[PDB]
Amino acid sequence: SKVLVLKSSILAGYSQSNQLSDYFVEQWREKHSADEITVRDLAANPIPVLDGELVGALRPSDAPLTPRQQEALALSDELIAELKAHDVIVIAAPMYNFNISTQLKNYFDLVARAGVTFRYTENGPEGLVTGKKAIVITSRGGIHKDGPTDLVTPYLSTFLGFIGITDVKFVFAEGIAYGPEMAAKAQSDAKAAIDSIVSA
Amino acid sequence: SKVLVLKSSILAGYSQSNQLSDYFVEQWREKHSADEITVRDLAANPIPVLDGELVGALRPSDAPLTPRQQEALALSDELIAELKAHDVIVIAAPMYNFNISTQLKNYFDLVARAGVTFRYTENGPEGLVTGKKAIVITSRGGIHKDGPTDLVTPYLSTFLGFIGITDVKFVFAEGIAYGPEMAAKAQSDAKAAIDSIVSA
Ligand SMILES: Cc1cc2nc3c(=O)[nH]c(=O)nc-3n(C[C@H](O)[C@H](O)[C@H](O)COP(=O)(O)O)c2cc1C
Ligand SMILES: Cc1cc2nc3c(=O)[nH]c(=O)nc-3n(C[C@H](O)[C@H](O)[C@H](O)COP(=O)(O)O)c2cc1C
Repeated sequence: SKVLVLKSSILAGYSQSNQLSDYFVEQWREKHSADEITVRDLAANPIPVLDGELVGALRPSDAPLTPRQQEALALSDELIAELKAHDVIVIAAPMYNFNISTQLKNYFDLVARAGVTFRYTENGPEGLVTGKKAIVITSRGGIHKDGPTDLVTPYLSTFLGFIGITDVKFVFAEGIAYGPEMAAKAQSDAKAAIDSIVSA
Repeated sequence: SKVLVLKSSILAGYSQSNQLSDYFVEQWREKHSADEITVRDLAANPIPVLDGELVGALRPSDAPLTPRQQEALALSDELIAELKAHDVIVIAAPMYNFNISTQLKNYFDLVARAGVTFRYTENGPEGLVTGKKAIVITSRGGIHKDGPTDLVTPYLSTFLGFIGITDVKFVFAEGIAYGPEMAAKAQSDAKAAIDSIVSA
């Protein structure tokens, strides 16, 4: 198949989720070497903030668009085509201030578009990005998993399910802020979880 | 007292949460006319995205800061001083793509700072923005309240509680996307909720 890797950390080479994404990539190339892999780093190639002007680019219109709107529309179309073009979608979602990173959020805000990645319907909202497996690699400083301060995990499930990606496996790298021994254990635990997704 | 109003809609004068924030303001001036009121529109006066460079401004250091870091630090300090300087904090939090707006998020990402608005401690993390009443005015297109697709409400409670704002009252303006009759009912329901916060 084709694997999409989205990175969203603001910590570059020091990023725990990026080191895990990279590992994922190495393991996929090893086991499934026909497959092509695309990596988009939403920190190194930043998506603009959704503001009052750019939101108009995302609505179906025959009104003229400002230069920024045109650019934001073309960038929207490129992100969505890329997303639809891949089978396995890997999303690094570090938690910052109990949310995902703004770098990832801006990608979602350009990707969620009525009549393109979802559509309204007699029988509720329906997702149009179909037939995908998503793996979410989520790194955190503290320990949040299965608890009430983990809003990141239910939100990703909600947003991805919305646009049609309902097959999502979460990999967790938690306790990073406790120091290098805990960071190393997180990496080792998370790497075993990846190993079994890849070898399934 | 002193009332802080934060607006975060990208829809300007057409914004439901901004029309409610405005109403809040009129009612507070009416009942408590000694009080001063500050309004910061985080869409009209945008906070920058937290990236790899700006995050360094928010860590206590004696390393030289780049021009952007300096600017982001001064802007951080101005936002936090303002927040600490007010008694009642009103936050318009429209839901976009199951999250708050990026405009609000960027404010939070500059406001959440170790040793300034929170501090670590034997007995867990502890909030340093203390003694505040928060009112959150949250507008949505659909109907989410008390259900599993409402991640916005638990996240605001979590983030605000984290920095010490644990007294939070939510006002809801839902079903906006069903049209002007539902939008008008939402406004009327939300306005009664505000009336009883103000008159308490
Ligand atoms: C701006 C910022 C905010 C953070 N907020 C949280 C937080 O809400 N909860 C948490 O458990 N860790 C928090 N952390 C720690 C990160 O989740 C941890 O460093 C994680 O490894 C980040 O993923 P990454 O290294 O891929 O960037 C924060 C780190 C930064 C830089
Ligand atoms: C970019 C965008 C995304 C939206 N996503 C949601 C959504 O996730 N759920 C929802 O119920 N309504 C959604 N809406 C509808 C808004 O929540 C509704 O229009 C609300 O009134 C916005 O608050 P405001 O008018 O103050 O901007 C969205 C609107 C926009 C423009």
